Amino acid sequence: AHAQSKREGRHSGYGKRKGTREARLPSQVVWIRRLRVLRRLLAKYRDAGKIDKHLYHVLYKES
Amino acid sequence: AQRVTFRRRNPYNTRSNKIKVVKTPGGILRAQHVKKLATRPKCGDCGSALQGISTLRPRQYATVSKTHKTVSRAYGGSRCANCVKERIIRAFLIEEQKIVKKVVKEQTEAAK
Amino acid sequence: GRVIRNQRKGAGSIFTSHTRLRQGAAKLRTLDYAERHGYIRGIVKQIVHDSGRGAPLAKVVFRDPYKYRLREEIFIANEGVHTGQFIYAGKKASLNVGNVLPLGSVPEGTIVSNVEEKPGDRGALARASGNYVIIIGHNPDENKTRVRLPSGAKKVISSDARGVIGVIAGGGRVDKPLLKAGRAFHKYRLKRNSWPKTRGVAMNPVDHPHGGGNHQHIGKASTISRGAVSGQKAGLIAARRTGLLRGSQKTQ
Amino acid sequence: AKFLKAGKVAVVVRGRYAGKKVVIVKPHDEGSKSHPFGHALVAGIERYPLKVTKKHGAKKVAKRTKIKPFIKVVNYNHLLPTRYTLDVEAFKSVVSTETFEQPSQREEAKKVVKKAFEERHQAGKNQWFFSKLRF
Amino acid sequence: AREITDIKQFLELTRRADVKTATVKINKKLNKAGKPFRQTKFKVRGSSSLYTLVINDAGKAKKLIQSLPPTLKVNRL
Amino acid sequence: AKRTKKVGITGKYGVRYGSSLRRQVKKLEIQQHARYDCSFCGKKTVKRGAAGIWTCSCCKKTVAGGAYTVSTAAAATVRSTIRRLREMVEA
RNA sequence: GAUGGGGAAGCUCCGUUUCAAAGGCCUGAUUUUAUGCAGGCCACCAUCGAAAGGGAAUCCGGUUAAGAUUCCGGAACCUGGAUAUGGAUUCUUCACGGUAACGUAACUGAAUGUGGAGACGUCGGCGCGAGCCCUGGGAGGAGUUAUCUUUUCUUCUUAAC
RNA sequence: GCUUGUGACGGCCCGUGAAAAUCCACAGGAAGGAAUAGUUUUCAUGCCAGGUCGUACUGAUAACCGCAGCAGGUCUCCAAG
RNA sequence: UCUAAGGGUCGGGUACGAUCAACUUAGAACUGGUACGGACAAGGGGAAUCUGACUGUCUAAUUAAAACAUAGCAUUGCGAUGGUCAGAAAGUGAUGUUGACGCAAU
Ligand SMILES: [Mg+2]
Ligand SMILES: [Mg+2]
Ligand SMILES: [Mg+2]
Ligand SMILES: [Mg+2]
Ligand SMILES: [Mg+2]
Ligand SMILES: [Mg+2]
Ligand SMILES: [Mg+2]
Ligand SMILES: [Mg+2]
Ligand SMILES: [Mg+2]
Ligand SMILES: [Mg+2]
Ligand SMILES: [Mg+2]
Ligand SMILES: [Mg+2]
Ligand SMILES: [Mg+2]
Ligand SMILES: [Mg+2]
Ligand SMILES: [Mg+2]
Ligand SMILES: [Mg+2]
Ligand SMILES: [Mg+2]
Ligand SMILES: [Mg+2]
Ligand SMILES: [Mg+2]
Ligand SMILES: [Mg+2]
Ligand SMILES: [Mg+2]
Ligand SMILES: [Mg+2]
Ligand SMILES: [Mg+2]
Ligand SMILES: [Mg+2]
Ligand SMILES: [Mg+2]
Ligand SMILES: [Mg+2]
Ligand SMILES: [Mg+2]
Ligand SMILES: [Mg+2]
Ligand SMILES: [Mg+2]
Ligand SMILES: [Mg+2]
Ligand SMILES: [Mg+2]
Ligand SMILES: [Mg+2]
Ligand SMILES: [Mg+2]
Ligand SMILES: [Mg+2]
Ligand SMILES: [Mg+2]
Ligand SMILES: [Mg+2]
Ligand SMILES: [Mg+2]
Ligand SMILES: [Mg+2]
Ligand SMILES: [Mg+2]
Ligand SMILES: [Mg+2]
Ligand SMILES: [Mg+2]
Ligand SMILES: [Mg+2]
Ligand SMILES: [Mg+2]
Ligand SMILES: [Mg+2]
Ligand SMILES: [Mg+2]
Ligand SMILES: [Mg+2]
Ligand SMILES: [Mg+2]
Ligand SMILES: [Mg+2]
Ligand SMILES: [Mg+2]
Ligand SMILES: [Mg+2]
Ligand SMILES: [Mg+2]
Ligand SMILES: [Mg+2]
Ligand SMILES: [Mg+2]
Ligand SMILES: [Mg+2]
Ligand SMILES: [Mg+2]
Ligand SMILES: [Zn+2]
Repeated sequence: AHAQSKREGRHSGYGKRKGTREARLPSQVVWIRRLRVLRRLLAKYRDAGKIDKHLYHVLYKES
Repeated sequence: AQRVTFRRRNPYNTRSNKIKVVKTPGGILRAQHVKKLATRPKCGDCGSALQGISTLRPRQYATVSKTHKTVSRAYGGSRCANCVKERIIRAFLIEEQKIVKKVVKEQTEAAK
Repeated sequence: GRVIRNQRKGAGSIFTSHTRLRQGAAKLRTLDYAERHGYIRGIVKQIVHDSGRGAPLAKVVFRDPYKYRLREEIFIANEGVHTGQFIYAGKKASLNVGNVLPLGSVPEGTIVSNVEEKPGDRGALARASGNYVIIIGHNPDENKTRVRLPSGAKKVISSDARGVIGVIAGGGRVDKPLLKAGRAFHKYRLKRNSWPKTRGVAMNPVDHPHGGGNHQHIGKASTISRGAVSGQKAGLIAARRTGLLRGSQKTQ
Repeated sequence: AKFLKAGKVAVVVRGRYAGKKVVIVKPHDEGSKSHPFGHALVAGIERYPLKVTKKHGAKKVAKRTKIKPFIKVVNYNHLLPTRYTLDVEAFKSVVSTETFEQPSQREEAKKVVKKAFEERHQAGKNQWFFSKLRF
Repeated sequence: AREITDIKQFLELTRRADVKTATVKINKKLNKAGKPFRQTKFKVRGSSSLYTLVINDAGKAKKLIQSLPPTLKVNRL
Repeated sequence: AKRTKKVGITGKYGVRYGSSLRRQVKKLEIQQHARYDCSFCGKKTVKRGAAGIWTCSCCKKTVAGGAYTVSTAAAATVRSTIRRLREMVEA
């Protein structure tokens, strides 16, 4: 039941919080999530041809 | 729950005393000791792990057919093929050039 | 009084070398037929680090003129020598970095490493990370050659004494501040048990001719005599001058 | 010249027959659905005649001089074109595309080639071609 | 330590000089997704390893069992 | 976003040992960690590994060199002094 | 830490391949006969020193008042020794196939040489495994039921080879 | 996710992080080998044998060391919500 | 008690659809005797003088310090028939698998 309200976003206020934001969820983790996604959207648009390879190669380094 | 004990008398975490956990048909967990891992044999020329060759701890190679200990071509399971290609070409050339050295100085000994 | 520290180092108990990780002792080829009538070829098969040693060794293998087999020698690698490099060793050998030639057969000014005091002693002078010797002289009658060592000291030895062309690798190692006790610690950890160092002046008099007193002081001249006796020689043994070497150095 | 031609000798440089010397007997200079690359059909020597000596007598010389041959389709990119060259006329027709595929035909092909290589060797023709390349 | 399928290769095990005992097992088992069927394994003890041959179809298994050597000492079920 | 004004790699030592020593170390670390050109195959792919030992990433050649840099001032001015003197004895 | 040795009045001290005439192997030679001599190597030069280093090979189930990777049950694997049958191989004698990386059920190989394995620091993030953790359906068993909860708890396992 | 294993990488060094037994491979080609029948046990299957000593239990606020069933000391593995 | 943002998986001729599974983060209402890291867990801060640079080290069982060490600095000895040191001696020994970018001594 608790876990339900948890995943219902409850009991997660500033006052139910004892580890630093970093420690709760690594900034780095967020990044790797984020980046790997951009990285591989790029890949499929390339694989499709929705995007060309040159524009892809810019966006990659741009991402 | 359900922890596990070492199955042998040695009680420490030495390389030769790794443990793996396992569910028996009894429905319980049990330690099981785990031999150190084999390493791939290496080319004596360059040094890469050489392919084709089965990878065993060294005495396990005594009970395995000779085909797990070689690839076909000369210097079978001993050098790395690209490493043998190198040999052959060099062999040929050096042996060729050797001739170019003889006949040239044989000309020197007549033209001096 | 107590036997002092420098007297104890002698019986080599906790004081002997740390040996264990060592590559082997660095030596020139034995002075055989080949090396003194002609030259013989090897390949540096590997240049390699020797624990507690400044400069890299060079594993260099040769054919055995008398038995079908290989014999591997261990060289101190001169700078610029590389794996695969062919290495020539002998009287009638040519003058390139890495080769090993009898000090006789090299023109004055030549620069060589690992040079033999006597011929065939397989290399004694100039082996440390950076050092070398330079031929300054050549006297055919009683065939000697004169070199200047790294110390500055000039010495005359026989022309047949061998040396290797070039300077030893890993130079400039001593330019870098150790920075901390640890780097030093780890340094001596692969040499010998000489670190760290208590000052005699912080010991009690049992311990040292510098020990004791109500303030820390040497209390008598610290320049000890040559003829001093064991347990006496601590401080500046045989010193003939002392103090900040004002002035240029170099050996005129 | 388009030098990978009619009787050019070469050293196989990859595969089971690596280091062995051959004779190019027919070049497909380009093409083959089957073999989509520049490649040659070669007769070669697999088990060289082992050195012979004055001590060697009678039927031992007989043995020592036996050759085991082979025949290969092989990529140009796997030969070392040699300066040397050896005649191929006695087994022009033996070694062919048709020869390869159907083992039964390969086997016969070798039989000929073997006789050819073994006559050749006595009367010391082409001696290089029977001197195993050491490496 | 061994599974087998070539139904002839098997028939030679049963007539291998060293092969003294056999044993036949029968399992209730379900097919495809709907109904079930009667599985039968043919176990043969060699000196070094125990070969077993799963004949799924009951039909095949019936005459297979008559085939079994009249001197072979089979453990039924 | 330039991360520091001047300590550079030497930033690991924080305040310790004092500016001077740190500078001196900073120079030779920039020396010793940096990637060099291979004389043999020409890719900048030679990194150090233990003082004096310089090895090429691809192509695997390994040259004995200086403790913190590859070619040491002297070694090369020796190399030239050997160039010179050798050439006296074919001439 | 013995040994030829070298010190020491001596108990003993030094040295460990050291300034030494330092040993044993493969097979032929035997067909008086069992092992003399016939080749050729091989010159390594004691030995002790690890129940955490290296290292040939076993697992599950059951069992005892008290033993169990040790018994019993079943299924394995290693080392030595013997060896026959089947297969493979050969009239092109010592295999074939793939362009190649390489394949394989095999597929002769003394001296000698060489290569590998044994065999190797530490910390960091990332990737995958396993056991554990969490959880849906279902098939059982248990608990709570004034009231409430298609509920709470629990079994649903798979060894070496 | 947790523990642990493991990989491909990356940082570090004036530190670059044992040895030997043992196993296999290759280079070599001494030799020895068939057609009226040879070669082959590094393929499969088959036969026999595997000695000696240790093995119980405690491993600690009572089985060890501290005069003792001493609040001390004494090296480790497994680890649920 | 709501709101918004952050993902996976598939077919597309040579713009989107369809579902599957995750606690993070920000904001917005309501609400209570103004309470809420509610127990547990968890830094007192500042301005100076003396003093040792730092981290490390020691008087087990009255001294942990400003003492020892240290990196840095400087001096000394030494080319091996050698420096320093060991041993009653010696075909003895440490440094030394060493060589002045070294070893030894302050
Ligand atoms: Mg970050
Ligand atoms: Mg993704
Ligand atoms: Mg790019
Ligand atoms: Mg136990
Ligand atoms: Mg560890
Ligand atoms: Mg293979
Ligand atoms: Mg394989
Ligand atoms: Mg061969
Ligand atoms: Mg005294
Ligand atoms: Mg020692
Ligand atoms: Mg110390
Ligand atoms: Mg001090
Ligand atoms: Mg000092
Ligand atoms: Mg100092
Ligand atoms: Mg004091
Ligand atoms: Mg005194
Ligand atoms: Mg005095
Ligand atoms: Mg005093
Ligand atoms: Mg003072
Ligand atoms: Mg003794
Ligand atoms: Mg022992
Ligand atoms: Mg042991
Ligand atoms: Mg052990
Ligand atoms: Mg049990
Ligand atoms: Mg009993
Ligand atoms: Mg018990
Ligand atoms: Mg049993
Ligand atoms: Mg059994
Ligand atoms: Mg056996
Ligand atoms: Mg076959
Ligand atoms: Mg070996
Ligand atoms: Mg190795
Ligand atoms: Mg180890
Ligand atoms: Mg459970
Ligand atoms: Mg096992
Ligand atoms: Mg742990
Ligand atoms: Mg490394
Ligand atoms: Mg191997
Ligand atoms: Mg002979
Ligand atoms: Mg077998
Ligand atoms: Mg016995
Ligand atoms: Mg027990
Ligand atoms: Mg108790
Ligand atoms: Mg007691
Ligand atoms: Mg107690
Ligand atoms: Mg959403
Ligand atoms: Mg969606
Ligand atoms: Mg302090
Ligand atoms: Mg402190
Ligand atoms: Mg005290
Ligand atoms: Mg006291
Ligand atoms: Mg304190
Ligand atoms: Mg106190
Ligand atoms: Mg100062
Ligand atoms: Mg004497
Ligand atoms: Zn390169």
